[PDB]
Amino acid sequence: KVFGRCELAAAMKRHGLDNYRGYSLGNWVCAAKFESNFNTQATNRNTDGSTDYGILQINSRWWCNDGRTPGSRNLCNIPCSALLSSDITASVNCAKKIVSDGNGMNAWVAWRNRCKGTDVQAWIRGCRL
Amino acid sequence: SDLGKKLLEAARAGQDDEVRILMANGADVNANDEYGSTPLHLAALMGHLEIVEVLLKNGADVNAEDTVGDTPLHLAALNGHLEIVEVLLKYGADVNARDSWGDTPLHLAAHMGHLEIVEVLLKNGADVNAQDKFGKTAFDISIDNGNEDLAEILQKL
Repeated sequence: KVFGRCELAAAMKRHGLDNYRGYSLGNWVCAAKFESNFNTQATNRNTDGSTDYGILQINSRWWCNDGRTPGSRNLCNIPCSALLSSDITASVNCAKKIVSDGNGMNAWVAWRNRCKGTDVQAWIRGCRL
Repeated sequence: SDLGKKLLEAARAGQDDEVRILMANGADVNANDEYGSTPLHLAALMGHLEIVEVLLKNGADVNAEDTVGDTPLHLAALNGHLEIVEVLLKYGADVNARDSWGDTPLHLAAHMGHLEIVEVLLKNGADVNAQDKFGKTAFDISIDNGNEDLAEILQKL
């Protein structure tokens, strides 16, 4: 599923990301745009044999199990397929495990380089939330 | 190297006077960070109009692409910085540049509902029918987000 911005903002709000570890909602919407272009089915193969899955491009070495990645840790204790659902619940729950404190969104290099410090309020404006 | 790193940091941070001294002292106006950002990308991203102009007057590369193909115009359009959008276009920015995701600046402005920027891009030759990676035009994006005002602009084009 390809979300629109306001549709994704509403879903991320529904799943409790607003102010999660102190990060206002627009941070997560911004991160999703840069990571996946709002596409829940986004996948990216990495040279290290892992793959990034879903709307937040969560990695199969550290976070989810895809059964083909050497050195799997599976810290979210989830099959990576759950991260390709049209329902963002599993991606949100894994993102919540990745972000364990107020610097955890550094888990996304694109968020650090393109969202942090910007007007994240704009990402949730106009959405009738 | 040293000064280029400091220039990138000063441009991102909006440190106009530090940008000025670093340029006077020989910093590379097109220094890259690990993400492939130049100082112009970072000043455009963060809305620092005066730094954008200083960089451009020192020969900044107006169409530099970062590691994901975004140009300074992409970042300024997404972040609602109208005056920066105008100066970048004045200095030769490609109004129809496609990043690696397949977005043009018009797509990015439409996602965010930046009405005035949409109008500037169109006036400067943006392709109103350009489709993103998923076949969406700016109009489709505006309908997606229930943005009546933006839809009204693009519907008649």
